[PDB]
Amino acid sequence: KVFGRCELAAAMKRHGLDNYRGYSLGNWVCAAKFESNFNTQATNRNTDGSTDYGILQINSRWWCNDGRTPGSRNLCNIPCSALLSSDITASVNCAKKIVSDGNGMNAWVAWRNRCKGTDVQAWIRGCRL
Ligand SMILES: [Cl-]
Ligand SMILES: [Cl-]
Ligand SMILES: [Cl-]
Ligand SMILES: [Cl-]
Ligand SMILES: [Cl-]
Ligand SMILES: [Cl-]
Ligand SMILES: [Cl-]
Ligand SMILES: [Cl-]
Ligand code: NA
Repeated sequence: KVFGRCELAAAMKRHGLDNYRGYSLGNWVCAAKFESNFNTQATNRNTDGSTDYGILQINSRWWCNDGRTPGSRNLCNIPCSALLSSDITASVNCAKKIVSDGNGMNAWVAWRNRCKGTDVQAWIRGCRL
């Protein structure tokens, strides 16, 4: 599923991500925009052989099991496939563990490089929320 901007904002809110660990909804929308262009089915191989999965590009190195990332962890206790679903529940539950891990949203390198410090409220502007 390719989400629309306000549509994703509303799903993120429904799943309790808005201001989770202090990060406003526009931060989450911005991270999703630049991680996956809002496409739940996005996947991207890393040079180290891990893979990033879903709307928030969650990495098999730590967070999910794909069976092909030697020595990796599965801290969200889920198959990486569960992160590609049209329903964002698994992605949201895992992102909550990620953003609690110590470095906040800096875990998402595109959030750090493209969202952090910017006018993130633009991302939810005009949305019936
Ligand atoms: Cl957009
Ligand atoms: Cl915001
Ligand atoms: Cl593995
Ligand atoms: Cl493979
Ligand atoms: Cl584990
Ligand atoms: Cl699994
Ligand atoms: Cl959803
Ligand atoms: Cl923080
Ligand atoms: Na893993």
